[PDB]
Amino acid sequence: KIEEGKLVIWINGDKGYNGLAEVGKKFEKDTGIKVTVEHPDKLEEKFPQVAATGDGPDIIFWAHDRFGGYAQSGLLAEITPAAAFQDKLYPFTWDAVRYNGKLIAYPIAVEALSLIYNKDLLPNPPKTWEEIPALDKELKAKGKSALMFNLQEPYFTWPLIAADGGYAFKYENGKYDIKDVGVDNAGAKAGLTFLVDLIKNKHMNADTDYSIAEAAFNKGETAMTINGPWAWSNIDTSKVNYGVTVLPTFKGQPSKPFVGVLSAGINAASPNKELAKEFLENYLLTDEGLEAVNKDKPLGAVALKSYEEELAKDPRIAATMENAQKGEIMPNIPQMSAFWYAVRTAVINAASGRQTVDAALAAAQTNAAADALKITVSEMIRDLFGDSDKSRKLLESINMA
Ligand SMILES: OC[C@H]1O[C@H](O[C@H]2[C@H](O)[C@@H](O)[C@@H](O)O[C@@H]2CO)[C@H](O)[C@@H](O)[C@@H]1O
Repeated sequence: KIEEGKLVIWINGDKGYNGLAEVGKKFEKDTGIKVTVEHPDKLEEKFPQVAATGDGPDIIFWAHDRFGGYAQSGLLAEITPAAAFQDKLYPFTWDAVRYNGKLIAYPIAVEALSLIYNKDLLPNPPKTWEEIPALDKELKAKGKSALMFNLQEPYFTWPLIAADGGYAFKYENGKYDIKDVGVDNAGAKAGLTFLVDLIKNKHMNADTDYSIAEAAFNKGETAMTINGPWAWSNIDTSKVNYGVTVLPTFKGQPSKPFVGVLSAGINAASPNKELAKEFLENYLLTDEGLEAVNKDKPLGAVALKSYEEELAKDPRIAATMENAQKGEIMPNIPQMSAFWYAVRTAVINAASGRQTVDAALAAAQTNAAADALKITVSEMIRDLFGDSDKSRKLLESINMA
């Protein structure tokens, strides 16, 4: 199903995929082995669908939060870096791609959202979310807006929902409690309410997506946006005079973005596991490898110590790491995809006025908790009854669409 003797790589469309394809060319030049980089739509859903039938790319790139799930489903090969190779990347990046004791991906870079602002429209960007309504009125009088960011992906609204107490799964004593979901508590509700009120009072539009936000910021129509490192080179080319800074506070609490570690996994179905490791260890995770990708779209703070040090003085990366330190590294547990699906629905339904904030988050809490538990009890049934028809029939009924 997967062709032997070449490498197929999937990476998200906002990432430096042409830069990655140049690393693939260097590899073709040395080894004679061809490398095709693709950025399919809805990658993180596509990968488990094809990989489950034994198909898909040799290498999958995504933030580490989806990897525990892919690993629980048997879609990923355990990786085999030697100790010398492991020494080249920071310890906390290895930790993010460790699942049940096993390394399940190669860490590439640490990403967090920051506030991005146009210095010509707004020399002094707001410290607090609460100042945005008055700032938007001032800017509307000049034919501009205060803030636009992607409202269709809950990743972008999460920092605000988390500011006053929203959380995915409660983390204590080194473990996530999968029954303790923080999606409908008073702090989550307050943050989503603030966002919905911005929409109701006409300071933002519920339909705003990634491309709408990026164009408007890059063409100077809005004074602020919320985005990651991968967005910066488009802003460089647009010549807007921008700064990257700390997210505004909400109720005097820091915004708490969920932090991702962009990682590369090897497909368990892949007949090229050795070729894949040669590429990632010896071509991509080198100074020259990461530079080709970073020069395409910035990676953030990369996992490779040698090249991290080279980019450490960039104020935009310092701001990134200042926001990351206020937030938290996402869990990689298999229950994360349940969390994200439930919160996506809540934000879109609350924003568009289809449900109240209270109803939207009540149902997201219920759905997230129920789906997490279905993941949990599935693994338990397999431990009890093995890989068997009995356990297959229990699981089909338990996870019934
Ligand atoms: O919106 C939920 C979504 O958040 C994160 O996805 C990010 C990704 O980590 C970033 O690299 C960037 O590309 O934007 C994505 C959001 O559009 C989680 O990694 C992802 O699993 C989750 O569904």
